[PDB]
Amino acid sequence: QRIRIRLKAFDHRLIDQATAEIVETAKRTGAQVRGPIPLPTRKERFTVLISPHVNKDARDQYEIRTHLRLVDIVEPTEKTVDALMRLDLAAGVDVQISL
Amino acid sequence: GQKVHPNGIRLGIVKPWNSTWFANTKEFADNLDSDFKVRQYLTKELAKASVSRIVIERPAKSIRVTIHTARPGIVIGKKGEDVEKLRKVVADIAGVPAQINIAEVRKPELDAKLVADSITSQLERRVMFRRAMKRAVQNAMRLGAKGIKVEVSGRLGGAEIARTEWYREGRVPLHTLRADIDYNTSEAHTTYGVIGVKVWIFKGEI
Amino acid sequence: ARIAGINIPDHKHAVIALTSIYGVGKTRSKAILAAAGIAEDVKISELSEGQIDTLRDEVAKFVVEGDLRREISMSIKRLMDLGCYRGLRHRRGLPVRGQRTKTNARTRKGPRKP
Amino acid sequence: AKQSMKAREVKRVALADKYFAKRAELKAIISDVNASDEDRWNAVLKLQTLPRDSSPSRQRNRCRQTGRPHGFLRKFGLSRIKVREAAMRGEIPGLKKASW
Amino acid sequence: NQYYGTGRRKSSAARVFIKPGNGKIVINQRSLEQYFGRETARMVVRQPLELVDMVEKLDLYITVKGGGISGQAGAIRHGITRALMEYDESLRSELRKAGFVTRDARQVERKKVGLRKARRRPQFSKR
Amino acid sequence: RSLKKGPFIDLHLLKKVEKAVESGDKKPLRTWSRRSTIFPNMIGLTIAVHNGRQHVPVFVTDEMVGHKLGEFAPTRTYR
Amino acid sequence: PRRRVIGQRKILPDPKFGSELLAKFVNILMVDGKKSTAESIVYSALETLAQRSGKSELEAFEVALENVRPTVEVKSRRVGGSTYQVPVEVRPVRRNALAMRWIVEAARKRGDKSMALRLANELSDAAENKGTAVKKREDVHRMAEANKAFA
RNA sequence: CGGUCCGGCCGGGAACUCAAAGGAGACUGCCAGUGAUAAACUGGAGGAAGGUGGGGAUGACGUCAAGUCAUCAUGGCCCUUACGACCAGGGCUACACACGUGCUACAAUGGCGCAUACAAAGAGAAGCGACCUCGCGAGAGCAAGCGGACCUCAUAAAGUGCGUCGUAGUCCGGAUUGGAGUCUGCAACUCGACUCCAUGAAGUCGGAAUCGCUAGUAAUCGUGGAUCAGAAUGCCACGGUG
Ligand SMILES: [Mg+2]
Ligand SMILES: [Mg+2]
Ligand SMILES: [Mg+2]
Ligand SMILES: [Mg+2]
Ligand SMILES: [Mg+2]
Ligand SMILES: [Mg+2]
Ligand SMILES: [Mg+2]
Repeated sequence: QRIRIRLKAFDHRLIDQATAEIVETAKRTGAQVRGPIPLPTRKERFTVLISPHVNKDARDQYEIRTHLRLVDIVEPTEKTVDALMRLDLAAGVDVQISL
Repeated sequence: GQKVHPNGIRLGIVKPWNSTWFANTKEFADNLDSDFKVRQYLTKELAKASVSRIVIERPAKSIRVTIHTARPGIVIGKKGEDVEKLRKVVADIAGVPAQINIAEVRKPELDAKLVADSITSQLERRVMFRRAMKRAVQNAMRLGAKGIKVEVSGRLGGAEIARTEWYREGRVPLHTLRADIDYNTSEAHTTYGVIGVKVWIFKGEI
Repeated sequence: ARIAGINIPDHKHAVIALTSIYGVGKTRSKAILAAAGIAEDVKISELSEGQIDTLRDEVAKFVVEGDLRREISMSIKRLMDLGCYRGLRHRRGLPVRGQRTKTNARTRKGPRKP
Repeated sequence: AKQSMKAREVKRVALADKYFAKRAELKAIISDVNASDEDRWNAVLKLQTLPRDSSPSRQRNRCRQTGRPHGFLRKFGLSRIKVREAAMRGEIPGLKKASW
Repeated sequence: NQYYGTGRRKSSAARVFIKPGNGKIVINQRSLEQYFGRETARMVVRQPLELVDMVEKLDLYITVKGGGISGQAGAIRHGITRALMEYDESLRSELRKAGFVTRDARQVERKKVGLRKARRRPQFSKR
Repeated sequence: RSLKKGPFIDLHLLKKVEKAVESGDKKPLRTWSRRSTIFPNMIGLTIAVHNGRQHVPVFVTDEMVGHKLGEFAPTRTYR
Repeated sequence: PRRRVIGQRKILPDPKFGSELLAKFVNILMVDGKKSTAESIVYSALETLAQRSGKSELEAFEVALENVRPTVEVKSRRVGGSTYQVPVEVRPVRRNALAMRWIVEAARKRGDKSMALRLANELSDAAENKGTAVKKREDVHRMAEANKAFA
């Protein structure tokens, strides 16, 4: 049918570099490759008080950017499935396989 | 006034994270406490083993601890004698299986955490604070540091009125995000209280 | 015009004229005109004696004016003789519903004196 | 926080998964079924006999290192001070100072 | 082929398509009058069709998402002008003078910590 | 105030009310249960309701039914 | 305004008659950033004013504005502990802005049924120079001619 | 473009809106005036943007023995069958007052009823919870989808159209209290939030004095979040008109 890969990572120059590996490995071993589709980034913001006691206006503002990548591989060739399965990707990148 | 953490402000610019793993809101809290609990064990155990930095990444359902050390021989031991006993209890603390990597710290006099811990261990031996600071500055500058700053706060030499004293040599541009500023802390637990050591090492721009 | 509790409703619209009775607000006034088959946007002019008595019979169903006044007063006095927290507060002229007394309690307390 | 206050929380977690996770939930859903038993249940009475600390609502979220009951953040399991300390050392992944 | 021009103001985004003949205006499958209940918002979209003449000369199929009344009306005004330069390019001089080519970069300022709003500071007390 | 699905009463106090009916009226019933709803099977009894320091004895009347036991035991001293 | 020497923001003309002066007037009346309801009050007042004064909607505004427009005003200045009122000639731009501001403020202080009625009857009072707004130009005049020595 | 249940809904199209990675662009660079031919300023051209274009982060040496031993850590001191520890009930919510910060008002630039156009940014499995059904309602029962540009919270409100009230302590304003309930939670008396019915305080624009804000700002109008079983007029954040 189709193999849907959803990639999540906190670093952008790590998600599209690990995505580049999946897209190149699949198009080389002969498979129809849709994407890399850049889905919206989920920005979780956090505001904390900077002082141990009192001083309400003094604060620290942080965010965690959750980058989203969608790689759709149309042709599930045995030469492509086995090549993608035995691929060494960045430890900080989460991969979701959707059948 | 109050200064921004030199390491914190440079994260993503020129400085890397000490925790590179990904987790959802679900296990993020549990992973962060496990990270603290593994760092706590190793810092206590390898205290004399000159540990400068600990990097924790989580590949799937595993833990990959990278111990940056100026003394890898004492960390590794007799043909992996000490690495095996550490990995065995890191796997117990984390729950998931453990893998320990050992990164060598070449010039430790250029590592902020190792300079800070050196000044701290010296203050506890009853060494003169000015001598400990001057030696830290001199050693870093002769080994190629573009600049260095060393601060010592609280009851210096056992004095009743606490003082904040600092030595600076070279260039220390704290406002340049492009600037490679390695910053770290250490606390000297003396017979007359706690002495805080803050070290800044400028290594060049980009 | 004269409905139930002696009061003389003005020559204003039907829904607001009926609110003049103690015991009939916006909801009761709307329900009274719907059950009697009278429009809400019609004045007291044209509303003949045949339309007034049918509203009087409709409003007679719920406790209004003096009959309601003594009913509310009896429930306040019941709490008071009971010796409960609620009754001790109606007796001390302070907020019953739990509101703060450190500041702002001027409706129940009355105007301040030095 | 105090060692005893930290200990009080461990007891509140241990009792929460023992009862109000597999037993007290069964008698609370039972005290809600309109179709069965409208007067003779005793489930509201037998919920009282169970330990007080067994209720999950009785548990307080505290800083996992210091024990601080205030300024807690569920995302990190820490208080604002210990969140900042770990954040500045790069110990919180993907977290940095934000501007927009 | 359709003459296209993108237009935006605030959080609004408008797409403008130009085809000659008639004086028709269709916004999100609705009429110009049906979409905007204000005549001031109706006149700003008529503005690019004043300096550059049109009574029944060219039709416009327009679609706008985001923002509000003046945001959407302001976005279309910028789009028509960009679709008008797509058709001629010699119309730039007349469009600059009126100030329709310029994208209004004025966005709502962020709420700041310790402040009631973006700039509104909480009331000061000396004692 | 509460959901009509069963009024609340403590089991330890409920058993004390049952023991006082069959064995006959005794001295004030020492109870800390201020949260319990007054039932008709309490009318006539003397329930010593805590206020934080002392046990205030309250003679239960027909009108007290439905109300809480802590309504008849003032917690704060104001003079 | 200590070092920085700024100009003035050029506002878009009136959507009805293309007047920049009326656009200043609608904005002066405008409250809570409600322009839609602000021009609705100005146009309804102009529609009831021109009809009840013999057409010329722009000219009927100008007749009422010519009477409220001040020539001279006092400027508060503290030289040697004492506060002296120095009479200064007002510029043509501010001459109109003060005239419009006093019309809106005097109509707001009226007791009529609506703001459109309050504004129309204030513009009618100003055209014949017998209202609260013309008295504000009168009080400003008596203040200037008094301190004429410190000019 | 082909097909219509007239819904991008389905083949499709990669144009456009948008999403997010990389890149270009603005430097007083050009022209003119002022200015010691300098720095610079002012005006103009081109340009989406013009003189640090807008906003943020970034806070030097130091000052106040300024704040925090109750986040944590720690020298010294003090308690150690008690200053430790467990439990139930109470208190932190008291109320002659005074001050500081806020919310809601005193109304027709407004109240109410019906109809109706246009956002942005967030949150979510011990969770967000549709549709359907029951209740005036808060809610309840039943039960899809969704770890989410897909599903859900969630109808944006100001505004606009029509009708009504007609300067009245009022169809303004909602305090206070009475009666009945809903939900969360072992448990809502002290001391929860919300609903229904009834009640309808003060207040008709605030003395002396005083505060914020220079532009998408003020003013006003809604929206979301953290904490959180439940408990926002506070705080943090978001766009609309302006
Ligand atoms: Mg009434
Ligand atoms: Mg401790
Ligand atoms: Mg709690
Ligand atoms: Mg870019
Ligand atoms: Mg700078
Ligand atoms: Mg009302
Ligand atoms: Mg300024």
